[PDB]
Amino acid sequence: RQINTEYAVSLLEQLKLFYEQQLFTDIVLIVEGTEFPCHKMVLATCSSYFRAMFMSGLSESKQTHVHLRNVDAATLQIIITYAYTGNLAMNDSTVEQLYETACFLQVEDVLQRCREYLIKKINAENCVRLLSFADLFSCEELKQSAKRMVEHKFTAVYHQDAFMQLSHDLLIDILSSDNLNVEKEETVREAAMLWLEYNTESRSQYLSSVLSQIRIDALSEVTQRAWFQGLPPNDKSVVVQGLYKDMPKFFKPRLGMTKEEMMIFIEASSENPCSLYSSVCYSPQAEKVYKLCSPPADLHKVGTVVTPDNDIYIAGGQVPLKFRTVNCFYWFDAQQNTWFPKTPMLFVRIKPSLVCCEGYIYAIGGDSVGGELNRRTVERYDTEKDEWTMVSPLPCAWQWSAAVVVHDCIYVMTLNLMYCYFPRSDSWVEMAMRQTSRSFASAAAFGDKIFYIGGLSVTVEIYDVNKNEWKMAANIPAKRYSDPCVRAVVISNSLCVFMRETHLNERAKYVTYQYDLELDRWSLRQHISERVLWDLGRDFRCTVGKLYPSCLEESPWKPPTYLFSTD
Amino acid sequence: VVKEDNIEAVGKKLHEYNTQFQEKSREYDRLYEEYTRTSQEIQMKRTAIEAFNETIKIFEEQCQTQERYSKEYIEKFKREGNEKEIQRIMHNYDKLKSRISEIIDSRRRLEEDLKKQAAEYREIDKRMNSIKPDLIQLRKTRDQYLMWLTQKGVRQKKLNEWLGNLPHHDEKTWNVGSSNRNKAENLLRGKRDGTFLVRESSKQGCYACSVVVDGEVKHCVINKTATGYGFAEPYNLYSSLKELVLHYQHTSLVQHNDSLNVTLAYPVYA
Amino acid sequence: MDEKYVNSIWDLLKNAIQEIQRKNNSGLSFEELYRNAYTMVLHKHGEKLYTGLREVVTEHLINKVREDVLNSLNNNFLQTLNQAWNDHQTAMVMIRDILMYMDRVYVQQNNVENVYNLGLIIFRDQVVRYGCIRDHLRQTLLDMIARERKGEVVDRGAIRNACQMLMILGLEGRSVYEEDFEAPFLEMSAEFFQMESQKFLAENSAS
Repeated sequence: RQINTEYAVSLLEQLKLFYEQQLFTDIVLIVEGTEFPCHKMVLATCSSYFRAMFMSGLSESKQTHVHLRNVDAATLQIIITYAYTGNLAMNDSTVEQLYETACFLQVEDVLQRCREYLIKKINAENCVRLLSFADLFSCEELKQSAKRMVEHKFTAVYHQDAFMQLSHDLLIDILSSDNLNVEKEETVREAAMLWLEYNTESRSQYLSSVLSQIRIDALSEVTQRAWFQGLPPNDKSVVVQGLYKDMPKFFKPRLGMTKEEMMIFIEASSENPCSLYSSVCYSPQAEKVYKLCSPPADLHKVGTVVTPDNDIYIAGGQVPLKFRTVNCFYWFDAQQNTWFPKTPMLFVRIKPSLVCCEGYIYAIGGDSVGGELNRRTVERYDTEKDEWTMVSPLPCAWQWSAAVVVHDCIYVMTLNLMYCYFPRSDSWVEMAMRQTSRSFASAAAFGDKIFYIGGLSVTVEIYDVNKNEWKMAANIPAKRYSDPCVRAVVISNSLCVFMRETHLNERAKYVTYQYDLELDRWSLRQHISERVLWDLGRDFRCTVGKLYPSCLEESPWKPPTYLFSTD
Repeated sequence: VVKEDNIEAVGKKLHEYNTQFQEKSREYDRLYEEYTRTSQEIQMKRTAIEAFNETIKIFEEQCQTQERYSKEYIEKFKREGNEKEIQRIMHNYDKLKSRISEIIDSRRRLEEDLKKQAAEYREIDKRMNSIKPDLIQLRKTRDQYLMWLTQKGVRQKKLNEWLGNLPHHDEKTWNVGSSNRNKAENLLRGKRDGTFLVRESSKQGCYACSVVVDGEVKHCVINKTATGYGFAEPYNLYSSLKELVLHYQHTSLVQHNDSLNVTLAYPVYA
Repeated sequence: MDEKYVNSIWDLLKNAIQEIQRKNNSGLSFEELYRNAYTMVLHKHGEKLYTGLREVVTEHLINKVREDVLNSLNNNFLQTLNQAWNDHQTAMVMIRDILMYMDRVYVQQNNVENVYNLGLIIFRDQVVRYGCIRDHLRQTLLDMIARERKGEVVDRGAIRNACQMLMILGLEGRSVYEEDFEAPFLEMSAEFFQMESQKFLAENSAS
């Protein structure tokens, strides 16, 4: 027999009613002059501190007045409210003091809730402060999470004032970690220098420990610049996935010296019978394909967005009917190959046009047409506030529209029209219309030039941001009697189009072309053979981002050659 | 065929050699995949070892650069009675020598990895040279029984069901998605009357039902009206490519074409 | 913060735990104590506390316990033995309730045992596993079970308390019980059974 539930909640609400009117108050807690009458049993059942203080049988269990020091009145009130109700109202302003008060009373439930809340709230601003907090309060999970976050964005957070006020152990454990996301060791050297010069009178004795952690004789990627680049086409990435691996870890190239620009394919059709909606990436410099554990909840119909800071995000989409649409927002951990969920969206979406503008990620459309004002809604997410904010909705309901960002401005294109959004004005302005009405087209931003390519019949239409005029460039060389499928993506500081063509009675062919903006000509860049590649379908989303092949994943899932030409 | 003529028990031989042959093709392409993975492995390992070599060379260059520093700017860092200032090249020398030692050990580790992978690759590579003659010999015997045993009353479908060890309810069985006229003819090449498939017609937006009628693949374009699909026009109310399309399969209207009484009784991949 | 402040806190904690070991902890306020402790441990001073814990409790033990149970030895040995046992148990439970936060944050770091396991280990080794007390206790237990076998009644409470505290000192099971009491018990029972069988089968029938 299980313990009753309705009687339990009735007893709890009756205890709350008695506490509000101050009945049977046997103990009086005095915190910085403020008095709080309460029951000893409730404080014992909730906090292990009060339980040990009352079960000791000393004067503390006999005296009605107990003076508690180094405890905030608001935090104690919140703890009592949780003890008498069972809900914890946490906020980003008073979460650290609440966790400190909880760790003093050992409120297992409150401790775990505050720990998981702090873990789900590490952004690019509190990381160092939360790391120092976890080190001071000995929280291993929060400490590891904050350390990983610092290693992910060290070059962006080593300027904060919280970094120079760190302890010696924190410095020697951050600098010694090979997960520093830095393109050059000079950044880490200058970080150590500014840390040691922040407070010289107290850190003059730690100069040896500081210099012993910075790799000086590493010479990771400068030695390749000395001899030559002579190798198979862009085989420096091969040296990365070999030299970096076998290394005594003192001269190891840091993780930031390992990131490589790879074409991120998501929702790419997979041969795997179980996960046919998997995601893989291809490195043009390595001519190699790597496996991703991208799906966090085996869903699909989610958009892709890569910030200039090289961050991957997926949102929208729908999970199979246990196809209910959801709001989950997932950020990819490039080091652990695992997506961490974020604050869900306000409105469910299917393949939303996600673009990064002025540090904000905007969700544009990407949903079935329901309601005039209910649809066409646009919402942006705040990377640091962790909240979604509604903005001026779309002027008209469109389908299979694309979105790009140029000069911190938002652009969405449709059949033949075009609207430009300005976050500074929060309004929509109709721009120069296009001469052709097309759908399912792909668009990529390259300088002050917008490239609208697609149509489902390929035509390269160039828009000028400075001139607000559309000019024709060319047609993607391809084949009509077959099956075309293009993906315009900018990589190596050059516009490219990853075209998948399925020919008559032939399998899908993959090849990447390079376009000349000045000469208005498309040049063959590199043929993508199916040695480690396969059919990726047609609904796959593509983007460009830098990832660490070192520890992403290793699975060919495709034998290079299979010619039984023995005859 | 061991001078046998029971036909039935002699066909069991055909199937005995059937499996044996096949086993070979599986191990054959498996050995090919092993060859390819060993090739890329030795390629990725020789690039790593030449990277190791060039790093050792540049480290020896730094070692002689230390001797160059012992004459360039060492005059103002050794005669002053200080040791902390010289640590920028003196404490960077002993650990560089230890680095040389440990990367030499790592190079020896890579060399023993190379020789052990070469051994485990050659122990099966010599096997390829001893199984390919046997494989091609077994192929020749199969081709000898493809002239005599095969012509003693066995069917090609029986051979397939031996080399492998309502269907209209499934869509994929006949549905070949967007196949062309050529593909349909090739899929219904040497098929019986009634074998059919549902491909897409060259006309964009239309489908086609190719079917062997009296030995000839006839590609019958399917129309699409507001009421539904259909071949001619009077009966153009087919809900989808399922219920009412299987309804035509059982009707087999000959009013459409004089040679259309043959019912679609066999999906291409039945 | 200052080292002298931490030293003063540590001396106050020493005086407090020594007063508790004297069984006069009535006039003590724990708030103060837990406070001091937490602080110590959050001041990056985690072990000093541990080692000193060890030290103090250990001293206490040697002095007090030796004197007591040894002077017993000849007399009311098991009585004062279980008396000091339950007294030390109550004292260490109170100390664990005082230093529970250390058991939560510092014990899991250096993989060391908690203060309760540490106290039981040091009481097993320094007090129980000592030379001149081990032989005395095993001889007394063998003598009392021997006279129990031949009709002489003995208070079963003493022997059952001894066996339960011996199996508690194992901290995992009957580890120490097998080597401290079971090993002599099995051989003495075996020789006694051999003697009784020899004296029974010689002048008695099978019926």
